[PDB]
Amino acid sequence: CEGPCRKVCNGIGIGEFKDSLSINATNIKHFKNCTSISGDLHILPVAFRGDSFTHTPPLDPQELDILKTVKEITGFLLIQAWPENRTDLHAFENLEIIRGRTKQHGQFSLAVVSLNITSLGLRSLKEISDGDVIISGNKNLCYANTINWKKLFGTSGQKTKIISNRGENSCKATGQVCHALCSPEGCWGPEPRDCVSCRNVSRGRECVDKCNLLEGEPREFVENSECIQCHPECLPQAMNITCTGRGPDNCIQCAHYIDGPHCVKTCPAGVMGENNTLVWKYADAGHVCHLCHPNCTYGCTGPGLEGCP
Ligand SMILES: *[C@@H]1O[C@H](CO)[C@@H](O[C@@H]2O[C@H](CO)[C@@H](O[C@@H]3O[C@H](CO)[C@@H](O)[C@H](O)[C@@H]3O)[C@H](O)[C@H]2NC(C)=O)[C@H](O)[C@H]1NC(C)=O
Ligand SMILES: *[C@@H]1O[C@H](CO)[C@@H](O)[C@H](O)[C@H]1NC(C)=O
Ligand SMILES: *[C@@H]1O[C@H](CO)[C@@H](O)[C@H](O)[C@H]1NC(C)=O
Repeated sequence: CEGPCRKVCNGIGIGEFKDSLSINATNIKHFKNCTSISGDLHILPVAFRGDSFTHTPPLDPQELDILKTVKEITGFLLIQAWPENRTDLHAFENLEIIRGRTKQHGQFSLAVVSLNITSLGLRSLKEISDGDVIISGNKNLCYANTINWKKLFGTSGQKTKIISNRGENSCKATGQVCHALCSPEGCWGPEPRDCVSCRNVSRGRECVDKCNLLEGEPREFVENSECIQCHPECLPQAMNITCTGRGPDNCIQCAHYIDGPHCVKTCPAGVMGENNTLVWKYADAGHVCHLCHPNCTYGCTGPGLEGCP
């Protein structure tokens, strides 16, 4: 189900969250397993102080991790407070898209103000469909200058206000710069898994120097600059590559047996065929699979009736 299944939850101010100022200790659990937010998210200081007027205890920082399943927010994301023990927004490390159909002050779709974080860490963020971005007053925040926000924007006129964060020179002098394996499009943090996009190729969500084409385990092939694992029936080749693509039909050399174009662990024994009959096969000396005698309804080890005594 592509990780967590698609679960749409209401934003702050709608439905079960009507008349709520902020994500807070009472309502955070109602975002459990949400993947899309129909509305806005607000995270304010009160969330972490507690609020006696609304019978709200202080929010436990660990529970912010409940937001790790959020992939989409259709409105805006406003973060004006964050736990002191958290150097980034890894709660939102899986957020992919902010659509910005509603905007703070009718302007901003992402706003990150007055935090102590040292990086943003929105490592999955790829699109801010509409609305401006504001990142200001984050006195320890680096890396924000490196993003080419145009790669995320999809509307004319979108703009960033990135100001009063840690100084550029200061960030460079303390080594807070994009990893060498990042492309020039910038980064969300110092790690190779924080790149907006890769210099060379990626493996999962990490940027790397090269796929395992001729050495290394497991062997891989390159699919649109991504390292994709080779099928395990493909025998690794000391000289050659091992695959031309995915599946057991794209091996250079099969590892166990050969059923036509398929490399396979064991010759088929009972699979379904084109007919009211099951397909039974056996392996010869050269580990090629061959149909068994038709009268061999429970399989075979060699050709002929002798194969099914
Ligand atoms: C923290 O989150 C909780 C839950 O999301 C918020 O609690 C909600 O607070 C509002 C008032 O602030 C309550 O709304 C009122 O409900 C009554 C009774 O149904 C209704 O007659 C009023 O018209 C109004 O809608 C709501 O019941 C309450 N819900 C729960 C589950 O407690 C809380 O306010 C949030 N606090 C902060 C500081 O963000
Ligand atoms: C999502 O919810 C299911 C139960 O509804 C739970 O088993 C699973 O652990 C949850 N996902 C995470 C990441 O906790
Ligand atoms: C990765 O890309 C950089 C920049 O184009 C290049 O200098 C380097 O040789 C590349 N390495 C590999 C393994 O492709």
